[PDB]
Amino acid sequence: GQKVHPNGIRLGIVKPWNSTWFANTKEFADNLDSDFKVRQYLTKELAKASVSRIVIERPAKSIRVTIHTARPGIVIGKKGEDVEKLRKVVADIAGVPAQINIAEVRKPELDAKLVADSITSQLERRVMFRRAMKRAVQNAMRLGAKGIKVEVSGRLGGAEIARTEWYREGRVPLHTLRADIDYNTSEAHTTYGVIGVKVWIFKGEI
Amino acid sequence: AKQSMKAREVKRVALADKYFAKRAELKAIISDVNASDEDRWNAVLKLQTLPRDSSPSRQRNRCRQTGRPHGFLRKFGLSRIKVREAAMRGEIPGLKKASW
Amino acid sequence: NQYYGTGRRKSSAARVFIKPGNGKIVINQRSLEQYFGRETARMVVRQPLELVDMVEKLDLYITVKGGGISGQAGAIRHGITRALMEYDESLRSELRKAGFVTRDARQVERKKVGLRKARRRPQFSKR
Amino acid sequence: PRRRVIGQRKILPDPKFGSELLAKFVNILMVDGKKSTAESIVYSALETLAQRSGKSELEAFEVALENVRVRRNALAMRWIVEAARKRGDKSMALRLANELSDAAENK
Amino acid sequence: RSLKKGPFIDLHLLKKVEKAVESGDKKPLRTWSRRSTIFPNMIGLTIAVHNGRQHVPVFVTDEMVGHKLGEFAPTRTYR
Amino acid sequence: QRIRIRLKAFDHRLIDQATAEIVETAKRTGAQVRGPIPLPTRKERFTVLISPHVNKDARDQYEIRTHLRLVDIVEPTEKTVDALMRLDLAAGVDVQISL
RNA sequence: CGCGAAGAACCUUACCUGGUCUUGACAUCCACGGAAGUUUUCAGAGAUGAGAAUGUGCCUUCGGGAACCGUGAGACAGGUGCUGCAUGGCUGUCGUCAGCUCGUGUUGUGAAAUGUUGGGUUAAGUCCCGCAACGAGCGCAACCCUUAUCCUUUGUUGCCAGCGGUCCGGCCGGGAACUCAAAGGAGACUGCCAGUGAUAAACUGGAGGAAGGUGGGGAUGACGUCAAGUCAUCAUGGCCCUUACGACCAGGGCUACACACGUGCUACAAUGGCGCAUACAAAGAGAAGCGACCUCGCGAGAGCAAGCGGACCUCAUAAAGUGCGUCGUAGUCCGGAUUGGAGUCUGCAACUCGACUCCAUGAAGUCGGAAUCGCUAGUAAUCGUGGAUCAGAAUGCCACGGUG
Ligand SMILES: [Mg+2]
Ligand SMILES: [Mg+2]
Ligand SMILES: [Mg+2]
Ligand SMILES: [Mg+2]
Ligand SMILES: [Mg+2]
Ligand SMILES: [Mg+2]
Ligand SMILES: [Mg+2]
Ligand SMILES: [Mg+2]
Ligand SMILES: [Mg+2]
Repeated sequence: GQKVHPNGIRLGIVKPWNSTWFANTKEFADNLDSDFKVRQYLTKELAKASVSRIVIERPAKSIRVTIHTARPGIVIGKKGEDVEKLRKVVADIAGVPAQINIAEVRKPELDAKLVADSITSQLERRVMFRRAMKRAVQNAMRLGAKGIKVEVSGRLGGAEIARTEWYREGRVPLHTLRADIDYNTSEAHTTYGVIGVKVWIFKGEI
Repeated sequence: AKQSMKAREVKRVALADKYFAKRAELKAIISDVNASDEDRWNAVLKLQTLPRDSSPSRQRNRCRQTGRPHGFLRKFGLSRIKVREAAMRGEIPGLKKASW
Repeated sequence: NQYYGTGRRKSSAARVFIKPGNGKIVINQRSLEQYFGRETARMVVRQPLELVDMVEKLDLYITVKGGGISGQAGAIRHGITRALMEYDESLRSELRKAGFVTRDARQVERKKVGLRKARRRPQFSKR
Repeated sequence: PRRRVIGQRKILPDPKFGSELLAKFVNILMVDGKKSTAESIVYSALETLAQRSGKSELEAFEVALENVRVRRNALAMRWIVEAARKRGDKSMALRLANELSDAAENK
Repeated sequence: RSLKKGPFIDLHLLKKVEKAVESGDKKPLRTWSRRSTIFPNMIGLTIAVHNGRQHVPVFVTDEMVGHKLGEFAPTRTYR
Repeated sequence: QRIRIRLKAFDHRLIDQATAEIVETAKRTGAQVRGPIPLPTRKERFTVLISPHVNKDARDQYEIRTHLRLVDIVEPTEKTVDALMRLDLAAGVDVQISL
């Protein structure tokens, strides 16, 4: 069956938006295209820095970007050198002067993107999909998750026929609107096609 | 769309602010003036020698991310599918699936 | 002494101002016969003042915005009944029996995706 | 209807005469939700039936109703309206008045 | 159809008329302007009107003034 | 004279927090304010396709809600102006001042 | 099969003809020459082949760097070309149908069964008894949003009861009551009563209440099924072309026409047609924009020219309906097709192929075979309005109310 996107359906009810900047009809189109350029640049430059969530908010004549990552030391660098090279080029893209804020992700196994990116990297390293699913589940439940399930689909292990398989531990309600559900999607680009990774993480209610 | 097709759209906009922004704006007014030059304004003939690709009627509003000429929205500047992928990841502020 | 009661419908909204003693009806600075073109709309506001007898006994000063022929007429009929409950407070047993105090909340059903109307589906082929 | 056994709606009666049965009669002739033009035809048809075709307007409709007999009253009123449309007279008020005249004299 | 403030004609075809009046009539003139309005200074000339793949010569007649050159060239072959 | 502040934002629970910070500051410094008024929400509604191909009937139903708040200040007291003009407010709130 | 395409006059456009280009229309790397840019110039359907004027910003351990133009070498670029029987993601469908499973115990050599066979009762695997099963999870339901009653907070651009003011306009003093506007909260939970039912769940009836038996509507669509749809949204394995399957431009085609099929609009009319008078909406849109008032034209519109980034101003006079008069059952004062003539507006440009107005013409059609579809209530039917797409181009689609 077809599933609705669980993170987008819960925006504003129990999940805050990843962008909260306001603008009227005049500058909304230019700034939204400016958001796509900065999210693509911070993902490409910091792909090995485990960046999972980018918060973009805009004051009246400025912009500050909050980078949620589990490894701040690559993002900070030696005394802010890596931050300084990023703050100068975001202001070139956005036009207004910019600022780089860094929020530390305490547990990467509870954030849905870094669980999906870890399985994305291991399937390229010839780690088995039975093992790759099993490590991310057990590491999340021991850190205080009430439930987690992960799904992979399409050419598992280089087989010709695409197959679907999902494992579940705990309790993950998809139809409860109070359910804190963290969901994001990552694709495993291997030599034998694309492997989709879906991660559902339940963090409690209300 | 194709990379050559988006290169055509940049070529039209760069000529649109070049030629038809201020020069054809004057030529549209003088041909419309009822008070003076009722017979021999000849502004239409000078518009003929201008290049065609400066026209706002020839340009096509397309997605800034992929280049799809279908499903454009002036609110987002994107195609209908790419609006969804930014909405579900929370990249568009305040945008959510609605019920009424 | 003013006695007030709010009545409404789908997109209407009516106020009711009661003053003791006349047979005067002033709706939007117009008369009862002048504003209401339909004879049925003239009588549906007389229906709550049937069990309770009015001849020349109370003023009503009413205005209404939005709605249509029976939307404005349904708004006034709801508005009079709350004014009589404000006026006497013992009349409720007759007004619950008539059913005029119940606000008709049947709003319009939304136009659905995939269908040209709320329930009307585009025409279907067997095979 | 297989499981959902419910009743049928009770509409408000005729504001002119206080007749519940005449309120169901004007809804059959009403097309495109035009209540204002439907009841004006029915009132003018009965006034032709009352003044020139026999007194007791409320009873004169009942004698025309009795010969063509909830559902028994529903099919009787529907047969009067549908047969009135396929006549040779000029207006709908003139056609339905002659149908109630024929139904009163069972022909 | 078109507004009365100026009948439209292309600039390149208008130049082809002016040299044809002074230097006399020539071989049929190949052009692509199917949208030009026929003026009375063109009567007598033969203009080859492009119709998609070839050029069809049209001998201009007196009553052709006001019409378009595209109204004399079928763009498709029917069988 | 009269100064007024138009407050507009996407989130309803976030616009009233920045609204309350301005009015409470204005009442503290001795200004005359006739409260905040709720102006009607201009909510846009967007219906676009979810599929790139046939099965036309499946669509998404989006909205953008734009709330509006107006605070009217009667007297231009210098202590009122110097406090309110450089406040630290939420990033998702746009301010419009009429002096 | 009004599907992708939310909108093919050029563009779009992937097609064809014809004219052209070859590190290329476009991106990264180096070197040299030109600051870039500006302004114009002659041929060509155009892509472009050749000239005039001008700046020279920035630091120059003077090597110039850097934007952009020009030239050149190769690495490379480019493809909407092949494959949805190499794939991701997403969607339809059964179906908002009530199913789908685990943990332990128990039964059987066993695959498994029980649970989750039965007795009831519900929209429901909904719930309660019964029972070697006891529990849990994914579904359903609930929580969310919106609407229906009341309260609190706040009165401008919104509102006008008691008041003063009349040029009869909330328009101006004012009033903060009320309508409306939106932030929070109360309120419905079989809660109470009666009866039925094994004292159960549940049902029936009644009261209270704005709302009563999941109040109305939406969001919310399980495991799976159809190798269903998508290499032409995008992402992507592999293959193929490369002075060509690429790229530029002009015109044409996508709108053809002996036919067939599906999907719509307007009709065949007196529940109507036309003329005059006239009343009542909700929801949105607006700055390279909506564009009032005034003036002109029969009109489409045009001129002049405010207000308004907007509860202010504009689109914007809602239409059905109501009142009077007329036509009197007919191919008609029905219905408007088609065609001619004369024009408006959009845009380099309305021939192929735009919209609209005016004059004139007035096809078929007088309720439609077999067959077949929608819908149980503010629904069907019908009336108009608005929006997205859009320079312009809605009988389609998305919303919104009126009557019902
Ligand atoms: Mg691509
Ligand atoms: Mg276009
Ligand atoms: Mg084309
Ligand atoms: Mg259950
Ligand atoms: Mg539910
Ligand atoms: Mg498949
Ligand atoms: Mg197939
Ligand atoms: Mg006619
Ligand atoms: Mg039903």
